This record gives sequence, structure tokens and C-alpha cells, in this order.
Amino acid sequence: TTDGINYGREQMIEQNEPFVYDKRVLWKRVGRIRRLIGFKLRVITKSPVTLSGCQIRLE
Amino acid sequence: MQIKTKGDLVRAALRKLGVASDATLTDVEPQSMQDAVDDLEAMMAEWYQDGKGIITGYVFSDDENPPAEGDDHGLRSSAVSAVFHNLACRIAPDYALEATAKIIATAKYGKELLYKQTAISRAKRAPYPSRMPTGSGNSFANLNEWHYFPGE
Amino acid sequence: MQIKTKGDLVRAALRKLGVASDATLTDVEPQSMQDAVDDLEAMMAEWYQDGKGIITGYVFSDDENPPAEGDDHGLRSSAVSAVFHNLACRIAPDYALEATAKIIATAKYGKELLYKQTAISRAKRAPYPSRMPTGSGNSFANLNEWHYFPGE
Amino acid sequence: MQIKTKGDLVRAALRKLGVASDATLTDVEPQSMQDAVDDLEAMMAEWYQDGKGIITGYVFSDDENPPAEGDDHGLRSSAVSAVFHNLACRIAPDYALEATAKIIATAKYGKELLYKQTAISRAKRAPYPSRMPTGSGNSFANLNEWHYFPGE
Amino acid sequence: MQIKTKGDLVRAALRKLGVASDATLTDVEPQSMQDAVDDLEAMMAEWYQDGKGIITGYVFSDDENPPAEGDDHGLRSSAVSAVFHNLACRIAPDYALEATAKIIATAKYGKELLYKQTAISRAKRAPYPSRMPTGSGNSFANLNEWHYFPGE
Amino acid sequence: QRAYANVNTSLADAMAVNILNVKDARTNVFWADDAIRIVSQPIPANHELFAGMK
Amino acid sequence: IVARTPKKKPFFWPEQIAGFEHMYDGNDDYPYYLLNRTDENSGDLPTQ
Repeated sequence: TTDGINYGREQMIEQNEPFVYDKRVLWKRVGRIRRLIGFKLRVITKSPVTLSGCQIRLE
Repeated sequence: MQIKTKGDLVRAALRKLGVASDATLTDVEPQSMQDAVDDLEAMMAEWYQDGKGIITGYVFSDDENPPAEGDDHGLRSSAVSAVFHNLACRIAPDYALEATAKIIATAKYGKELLYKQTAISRAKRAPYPSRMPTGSGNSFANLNEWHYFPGE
Repeated sequence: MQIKTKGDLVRAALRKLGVASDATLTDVEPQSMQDAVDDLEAMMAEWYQDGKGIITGYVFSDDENPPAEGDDHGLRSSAVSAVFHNLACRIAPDYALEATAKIIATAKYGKELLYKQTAISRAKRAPYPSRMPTGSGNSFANLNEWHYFPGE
Repeated sequence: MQIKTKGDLVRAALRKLGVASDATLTDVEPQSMQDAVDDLEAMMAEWYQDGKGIITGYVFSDDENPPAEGDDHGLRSSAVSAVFHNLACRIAPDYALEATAKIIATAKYGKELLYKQTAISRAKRAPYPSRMPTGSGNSFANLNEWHYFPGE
Repeated sequence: MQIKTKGDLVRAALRKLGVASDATLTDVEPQSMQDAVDDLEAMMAEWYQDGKGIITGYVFSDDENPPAEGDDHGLRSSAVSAVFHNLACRIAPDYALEATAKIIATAKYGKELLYKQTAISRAKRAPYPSRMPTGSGNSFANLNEWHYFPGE
Repeated sequence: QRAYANVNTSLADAMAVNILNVKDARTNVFWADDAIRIVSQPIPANHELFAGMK
Repeated sequence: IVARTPKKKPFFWPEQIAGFEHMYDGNDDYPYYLLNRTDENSGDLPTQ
């Protein structure tokens, strides 16, 4: 989102895999922040989701 | 070529700059994209100096056919890279940016390569002067002593 | 070209600087536009030194017309980029800003290109000195006793 | 030209410095404006070295006509940018400031461009020395009366 | 060679850059692959200036075929390294990266090796001028009246 | 320039243009002998045309 | 070689002599030649 209310385009990044214990969930290219930005990070599974250490590169 | 209109040239410039692409979760507004198209048109008009500059085949958009974006740029296959690298360099200051060293080098090299063939064609020798004879070796037979025919 | 008015040139200059446009949410302020139009008029009146300077086709505003903004600038297609890059450089100090190196380089290139054709046209050779014989090869001169070239 | 008075030049210089303009929420005292006008008058009188320096059409304000601001400066349309850029450079130290590199460069360019035409006009050649014969070619020009150049 | 396709070239370039490899657990993003292939096609068309540039045997994909990726590039076995090192250099700024000194050096070396054989082939000597005689030692020609070289 | 005048007035707005050949007629022709001239020259051979021709 | 070869003339940038172009055409109406010194972007013209 760029305004805190309205969210934009959604990209599907593969977040888990059966019996793969080393995955590196990552999205290479994100946009250019005009004034503001926030992220959504939505998940739909039947299995446990463990997420930590969200990091970005600003340059 | 996958790049075929001024819109695609602008999108490639933005992709190289890292501002926007088909992968980014955020994109630039259509007004910004239109301004970039205007920047490209101005740059190409400044280059092609009413016929006495760099000849590229660029086709200038008209005001009657409304969207300048979407018009085929008309460039050859070999000019696309140079044109959109130079466009990225030109429009980077709009986004408080600075086109990186590789982009600058590619733009310079591409502009050189664009003008190479035109420079080769424009390197021509003027005809002989007005007070130069054509010599006895030509002047015998047909008695021509001052013409220097421009046939070839 | 979509840039056809003094306000359009000012908008392009402000967008280059990073003061207006949609790459940032900032919008053009009327008090910051009138000042830039004043600066553009002064800059082009200085460049066009009463016709003895750079010729670009710019049309100078008259005191009768209320807004100088809104008029066509009258430039050709190949002058717009030079004019508004130099305008961005000129008006940068108002906002305590500083035109980026790319903008300065493009402004220099554009000004040189603007004067190139005028320089070619003004590169002219003087007539023969008044104290110079026409020679005996010039048959017509030997006929009507035009032994010496006029001069000046 | 929308800058028609000495106070208008002073206000343009202040806007270039960023101290005060039509858009700022704080302005400068009328005493400050009068001081800047006096500085402009001194700078113009120093330039125009009593007729042996830069000629710019400046009209000096007499004391009987009380306000100097409000008088038409008399500068041509092409001198305004140079004059107000140099004035900004001159009055920058009053506000514990220092004009930017762009302002200084435009000041230098404008001053040189101001003198250019006077330089061309004053690049004259001295007459022939009085110890020089006219030659026997100019016999029938002077009716064989004087054979030496006048001089002085 | 195990690098038979444009996608193989692109994957090698991304691995050189360290963006999507197996040494780092990253998969090639499908949005990155198309952008890199477009950059490869642009750079190849730029190099091969309609036959008057670097000849490499690369095959340009037409608009007819659906996948621009999957097609053999057609390079020789000794051009693969040069092509994909240059491609990594070109597409590094897409991700706000910078190819390291070894990659840049290998790109320079590879491009020079690409052009070496063509440079040798094009190092051709022009024939004798049309005004040069054959000499009387060329007995057959000077008997059959071929006293001068043709030229061109 | 007026010294070169050969007519009295000038063409003024709707001035009728009378045609003097109102029917077909073979033409007799008179002149001063110094009016028609024939300027002739042999074509310079050994050039684009007349190449190889002797 | 004598006929078709450019003669010995100076090399100028257009900005160097912009405004003084009639001084270099070949007349003798002047005592010296003038060059443009400053630039509005670089501040000063490069010396070569």
C-alpha cells in the first residue's frame, strides 16, 4: 500500500514446500517509494506458518 | 523486437533505472509516464536536428492522433538500446536519482554507434576547385580541359 | 511536441528539478510558476541579444497580454530541451537547490546545439581587398576595365 | 519585461538569493530594500565609470525625486538578468550568505555579455601616422596636392 | 556445450551476478527472465549493426514464435562466455547492483576476442589506383594494352 | 527602370484578355535577322554517355 | 594534393567566437581578435 488503506498488485511467492527445510522466501525487485509504503504478506495454507526477520534493501 | 512503441521505450528506461518494472509491486502514474514520453520526444527532436543531426528513423507523434504513447517509435532494431539508455539517463533526475556508471557508459557507446554510419556517409570530398584543369591525359580525345564531370 | 507553452516549459523545468510533477506528489504553485516565467523571459531575452545572439524563435510576451503564462513560446521542436534544462538550472537557486550534474551537462549540450546552425551561417568570408587586381585571366574584367576588386 | 524598476531588480536579486520573494511568509524591511537599492546604484556607477566603462542605459536617480525604488532603471531587456544577478552577488554578504555557483557563473556570463557590444564598438584602428606617404597610387585622389597622411 | 539457449545464457548471467543461482538458494524469477531476454536481444541487435558490427552467429527471434526463451542462440562455442558476461554487466543495474571487476574485465576481453577474427578479415588492402601503371615487367598486360590498373 | 517601358498602362483588375487567333491558320513569320539564333556544339564524348564509343 | 586539401585555418569552438565572428573573416578593420571568456554553466571556458 502507498496510502495505508488501499493495497495494490499482489505477487505469489512460494512460501513453503513439503520436506524442504531450507527455502529462502524472497522477492528480488520491489518498487520505488513515492511518499509512503506498507506491506501485506497474506498466506493461505493448511500447515503451520512461521515467519520472522522481514528485511528489505533500501539503497 | 519486443520493444515497439514509445511506451515500451519509457518502460525499459524505468526498468533499467529500477523505478518500475513488470516485477515491482509499485508502478509509476500515467502522468509520469506521459511526461517521460514527452522527454523522449524532446530528446529525439534535439538529436535529429531537423534533418542535420543523428538519423534514426524515429517517427514523431502528431497532436491529432491523441496518445503519443503507443505510437511505433520507428527505430531500427539496433537503435533501441541506445535510445532507451539515453532516455533513462535523461529522466533519472526526475526521481531524485542518478543514472549509474554502466548506464552512462552504455548510453555514450550507443550514441556513438548510432552516428557511426551517418558520419561515414557524410565524410565526403568536395568536387575539384574552379581553377583546376583536368590535365592532358583527359583533355586529349574529347578536348575537355576544365569540366571534371561529377558522374562518379 | 506536447510542450507548447511557457507554462509547459516551466512545468518541465520544475519536474526536472524535483519541485513539481507526479513522480512526487508535489504540485505546481502559482507563485512559484510566475517567478519561473519571469526567469525564463529574462534568460531568453539575454540569449537573444537583440538579434545578435542566439536565435531560437522564442516569442516575447507583450505588456498588453495579462498572463505571460499561457502563450506559445514559439520555439522549434529541437530547442525545447535546451531551453527548459537551462531554465531548470537558472531557477534552481530559488529553492536553495542545485541542478544535478546530468541536468547541467544536458543544458550545456543543448545550448551548444542551439547555436550550432547560427554559427555555421555566421561563418562567412570577407570579399577581396579593395587593393587587389582581378587578374588578366578574368576576361570580362579585362573587357570593362575592372582591373581591381571593389572591396568591403 | 516584468522587471521595470530598481526595486524590481532588488526584489529579483533577493528572490534569487532565497531571502524573500512573493511566496515567502516573511519579507524584508523597507530600510533593507533601500540599502540594497543604494548598493545597486553604487555598483552601476562603478561599472559605468563616468562614461568610460560598461554602457547599459542605466538612468541615475536624482535626489529631488525622493524614492529611488519606483524609477524606471532604463536598462534594456537583455541587461536585466546580468544586472540583477550581479546585484544578488553583491548584496549576499548583508544576510550572512554566499551566492551559489550558478548565480556567480550567470553573473560573470551576464557582465561579459553586457560589455561585448561596447568591446566591438571600441575595437577601432588608429589613423595613418603623419610620417607616412599616401603613395603615388593616391595621386588623383588628392589631386596631387599632399603626399603624406594627416595623422592624429 | 551445455549453454544452448538464450535462457541458458540468461541463467548464467544471473548466476555470475549472484542473483539467482544454486550457490545462493534463489530461483530465477519469471519476471526477471523476460526482462533479461529482452535486454539480451537489444544488446545483440546493437552489436550486430545490421551486419556491419560484431558477427557472432546469434539468431534473432522473430515475432512469430511464441517463446523468445527456449530457442537456441546459435552462437559459436567460443562466444558464450563473452555474451553472458556482457549480459550480466548490462543487466546488473536492473537490480541496483554493480558487476564486479572480474566480470567487467572478462566482458572486455570476451568482446575483443569476439571482434578479433572479424578485424583480421576486414583488414583488407585497397587495389592499385586507376592512375598507377602496371610496369613493363608485366609483359602480358603491357602487350595486350593494360598499361594501367583499373582501380575501384 | 521606367526607361524600359514598352506599354502605356498596366494591367488593372478586370482587364479583358482578347485572343488574336480566333480561327485556325497557317502562320507566316517575319523577324529582324538578329532575333533568332542557333547555338550549336559537338557533344563532349568519352564521358558517361559515349563510353567505349569511338 | 595542392588542389583538393583544406588550407591552414584555426580550429574554433562556436562558443569561443560567438558574437565576434566578423572579426575573423579576413578584414583589416580591427587591431586584435576577441574571444568569449565565460560560460553561464561552467563559469569559465576551458583553456586549450
